[PDB]
Amino acid sequence: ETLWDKLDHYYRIVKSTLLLYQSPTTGLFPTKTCGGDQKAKIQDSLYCAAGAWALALAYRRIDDDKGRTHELEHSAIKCMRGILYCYMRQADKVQQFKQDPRPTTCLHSVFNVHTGDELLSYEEYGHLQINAVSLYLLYLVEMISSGLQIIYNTDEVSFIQNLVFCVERVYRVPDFGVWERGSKYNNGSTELHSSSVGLAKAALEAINGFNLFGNQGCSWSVIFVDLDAHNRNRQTLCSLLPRESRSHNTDAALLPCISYPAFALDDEVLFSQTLDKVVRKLKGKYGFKRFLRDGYRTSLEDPNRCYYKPAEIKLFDGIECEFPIFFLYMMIDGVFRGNPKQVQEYQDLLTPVLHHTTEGYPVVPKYYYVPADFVEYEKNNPGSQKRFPSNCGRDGKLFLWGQALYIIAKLLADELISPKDIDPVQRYVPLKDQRNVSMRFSNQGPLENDLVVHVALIAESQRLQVFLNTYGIQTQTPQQVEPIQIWPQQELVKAYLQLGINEKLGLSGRPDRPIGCLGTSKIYRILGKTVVCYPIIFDLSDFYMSQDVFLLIDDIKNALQFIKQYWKMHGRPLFLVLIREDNIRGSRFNPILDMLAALKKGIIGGVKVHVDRLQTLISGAVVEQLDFLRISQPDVNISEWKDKPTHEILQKLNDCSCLASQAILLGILLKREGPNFITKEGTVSDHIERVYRRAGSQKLWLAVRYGAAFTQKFSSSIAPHITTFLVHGKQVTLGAFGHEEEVISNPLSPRVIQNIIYYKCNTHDEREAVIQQELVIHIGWIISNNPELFSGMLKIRIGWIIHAMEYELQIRGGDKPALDLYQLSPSEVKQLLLDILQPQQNGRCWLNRRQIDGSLNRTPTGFYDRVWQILERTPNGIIVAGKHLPQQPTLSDMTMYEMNFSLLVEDTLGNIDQPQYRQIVVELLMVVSIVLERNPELEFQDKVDLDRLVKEAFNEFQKDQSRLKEIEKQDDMTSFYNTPPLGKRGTCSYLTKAVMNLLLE
Amino acid sequence: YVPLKDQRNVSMRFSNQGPLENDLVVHVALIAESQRLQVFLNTYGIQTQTPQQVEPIQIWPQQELVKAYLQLGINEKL
Amino acid sequence: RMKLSGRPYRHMGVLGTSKLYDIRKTIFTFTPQFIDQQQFYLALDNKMIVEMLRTDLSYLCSRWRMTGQPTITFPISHSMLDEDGTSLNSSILAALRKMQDGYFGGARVQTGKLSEFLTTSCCTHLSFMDPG
Repeated sequence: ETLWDKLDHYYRIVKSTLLLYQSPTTGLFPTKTCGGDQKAKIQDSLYCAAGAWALALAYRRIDDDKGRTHELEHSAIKCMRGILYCYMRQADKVQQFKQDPRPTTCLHSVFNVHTGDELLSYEEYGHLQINAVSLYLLYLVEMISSGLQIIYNTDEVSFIQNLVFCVERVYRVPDFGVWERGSKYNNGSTELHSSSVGLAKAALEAINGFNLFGNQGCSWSVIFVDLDAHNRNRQTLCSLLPRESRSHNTDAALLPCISYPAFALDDEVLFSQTLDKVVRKLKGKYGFKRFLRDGYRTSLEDPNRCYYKPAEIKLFDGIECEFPIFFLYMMIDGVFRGNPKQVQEYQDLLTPVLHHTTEGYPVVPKYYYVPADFVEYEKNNPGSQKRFPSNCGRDGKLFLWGQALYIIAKLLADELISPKDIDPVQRYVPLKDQRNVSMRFSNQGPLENDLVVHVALIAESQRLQVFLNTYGIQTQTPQQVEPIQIWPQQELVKAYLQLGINEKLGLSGRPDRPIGCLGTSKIYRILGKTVVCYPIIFDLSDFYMSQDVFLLIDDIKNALQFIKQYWKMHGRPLFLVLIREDNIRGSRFNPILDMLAALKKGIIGGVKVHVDRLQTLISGAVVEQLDFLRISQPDVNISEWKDKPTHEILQKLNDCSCLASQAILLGILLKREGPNFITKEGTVSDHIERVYRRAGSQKLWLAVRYGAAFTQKFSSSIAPHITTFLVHGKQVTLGAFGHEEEVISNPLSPRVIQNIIYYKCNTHDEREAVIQQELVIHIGWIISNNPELFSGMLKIRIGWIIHAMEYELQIRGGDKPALDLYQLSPSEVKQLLLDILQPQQNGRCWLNRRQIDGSLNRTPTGFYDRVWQILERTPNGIIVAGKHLPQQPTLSDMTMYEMNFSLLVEDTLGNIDQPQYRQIVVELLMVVSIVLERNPELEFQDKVDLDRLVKEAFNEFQKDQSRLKEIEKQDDMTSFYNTPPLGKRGTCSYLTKAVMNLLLE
Repeated sequence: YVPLKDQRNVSMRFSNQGPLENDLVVHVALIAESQRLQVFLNTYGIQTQTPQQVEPIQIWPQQELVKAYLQLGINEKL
Repeated sequence: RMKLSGRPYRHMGVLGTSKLYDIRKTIFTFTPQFIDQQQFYLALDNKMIVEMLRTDLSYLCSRWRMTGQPTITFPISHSMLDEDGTSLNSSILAALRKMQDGYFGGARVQTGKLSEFLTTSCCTHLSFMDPG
């Protein structure tokens, strides 16, 4: 038998199965093959189109094809044109989502197949889904690279640009998930999904630098991509990759993101452990289940409640439906990995479960269910009984996605084509070819990092240049660099805002956002003129920490490390450094000399650097082209001077020279009169700005902080810090110690956060806002470079941190009065923060250690699992400080490693007012857990009162000191906080005594 | 050097149909000389086209390409 | 699927029955419509039969804008014999003699057998009656 018979058999199978139900009016396949359903999904039709394209490519190898490739290629083109038309039908939603990403403004995903219109409201679907758009982009660039023509005019290029801009911001907004259910509770909440972000990263990488028109194209067929978004997506993947979601330990939806459709996980060993884990935890006799504890269309499920009631998931386990389609995906992965053993085993497993039509055509049903007779028998013996096939397994109903995957897998298994043909864009590469790829790996090899970064020295003033030359430091003032131009960072953002504008539809282009250091490290050509920019760290900043040489040195070192470790483009990066004559400011001129000498030496903390003139570096280097533009103490107190008349305050402002008094008078004037009042030095706002700039020049930290509180300004980096804290797994609370506090659990827009923090600031204090700004930026930087230092942290509270800081500083002061925190330099606050954040050692009073540990809300490693195993062996429950933790709801709702229990236990633990009391309580809990796990014979007879136990230990140690040191009964238990846990007579022994006494009774 | 699995679509060495295959399809064009001959052939059902109906295209003998190739590769200094 | 009923039934002209046809590797020939006695009785007259042959030959020889030579089949029926049924009518024999010698009505008519005409005659290949 020649190839003709097999190809004709595949053609008849496709005609009788896939293309039979195609809608000619739109080219979109429906979700149901019977009943005249008007609902259509995006994934199934796209997969069918991909399978048809694969079959056409397979049949292309015959010159006497009789035009059979023709109908398949044109069907793919018609489907893609229809889906593109349906996407472009909705235009207002895209613009709304580009500015304010919300479920209300999300792009609709389901619409009528007869006329391409919406049939169902967004209150019953959600409609928010990004994986479909990313997969559509990946496939469209796939077939464009193949040789197919889908785009005609320049308008679709602009639409693709807008779609890329919209999908760039997917790493923050939570999604409803591939299964539409999101959280396993199915209550109406959205959680982050690793598969969606992985697909987005793959599409963003693939779309970069590609000609959309195919064979012909000069200057209007390219796509521009920002590297910062790709870097952030990769970071989010690497952080969230081990666990698909916070509420889901493992799901079966991870395979397509880590298989042929994506090929996104280039880590081999972590890939192997993920594959082993998913196979071990999700293997079934009839295939792969979606994930654990899943009551999807099962026997007990009823069509009367969209949202599942709590504790129903516990009853829903053990009767999970079965999907054999994933055997085909594992078959695909095995065949691309060249492992015929997996191919044969999975084919043998698939052979009996497959069904036949009247003519014997293969059938792959959707899901498998157990009859009502084996509802309880199946629970005792997993898989003992036999399930039953679904409705779409006999006749009249099909699952077109299933037969599409089956036919593509059979086509690959029969060796009728090659993996290269189906992947012209080489998404998957072997280990021996991973040497000189773009956006993925460096030329030095995967397990190597020896990049050399180019740095250019440019002066600012001729006097500074000659002064540096007198000491041997060589630098060039900008006036001899006439052919080259140096521009700030706002030129590039305005230029990027210029592009992507269309008049017919209404288009705002790229949003005005700051550009990262990687983007500015490149060289630009505008109107034929070379443009080079320096990182945003050198430009003038109204803030105050930019006046400290140590902070700038640390920041530039961090930037150099970041450039070294996240650079993969062809060619050495370009770095520009500028030195101002105001930086020297007398005696401060030594550290900059040392840094320049070290830079000249060649190595900066293990990083190789090169220095030379700008003209040689710019010559012989690739310059990227932007051609779109051508086509297109105080003596004044608040209380005493509050009631003074306006003229008296104005005269006092006139005749006073103290900065603090001037600032407080300006504050009183703005609070009483308003910002629009006119003073002797212009408007109130102008005078405030002038005095703030003068204070910044004079480096009065209290004055600059108070002026900053006046200026109503904020840093443009809080959102990355909050989102990286959220994706790490920690929680952030903004507020003041001893006052109201706001808890953040999901990413929020900067406007809401700024509003809430500034209303709180107006309520309680004056100069705090800049203080929490400094603490949060420092904490984010430390967690970025030293992540293990914050180990054991769950809820971070800036107010408690700064209170502990002030307490430690007061202890250090001793006899001398405690130095005010508002007057501390940035270097001093950084050093003190690093000191207090240290793991701490002995020598100091153990009470202070307890206080600082409790203020940070420190928890021991493995505390949560110990609490869980305690409650499992606690028939009654645990009651601490008036809060109750009933065992039944938490056992029937929760499981071992899920985060909701950790949140609940932290909530019930956080009611303790005294932090060292909380630490004593957690130590007691750990001791109880250890002693109970060491001996299973002894069990609790009733609920335990931890307050009673700590009071008993209090009395016992009071008696012991009375016997030993002849100390009378003293109120308060502070001497215990002084007493170390371990030693001759520690707290742990007394905790063990109390536990032994409780168990004996 | 290419492996045995890669010799599928190489130029000047192997055909697109595979090494151990020969099923090439060649194209032919029918062009007449005179109107009388073409009408006589059409009377018997034979389809052929007169040279005056292919005005955008031109038909030239073999010596034209010979003289064109002779024109190439001329240098005055050497 | 699209609720299309195809071409509706219509009377077929003489221009279409002249050319040969191919249906599943078979040759078919269709007689002209005016020798149909099951529709109307005007075809029961030999003189009228002669006049329709003459006008139809004239019309066929007039335009003939399609390639190849025509082909007309003229079966002789039992109704075109005499009353005794032992000889054809005088009009039919005379018409046959006129269509011999290559001049009848206003056109040149050449006689022969289907064996010679098959090599020089237009053939139309039909594909939509092939099994699905």
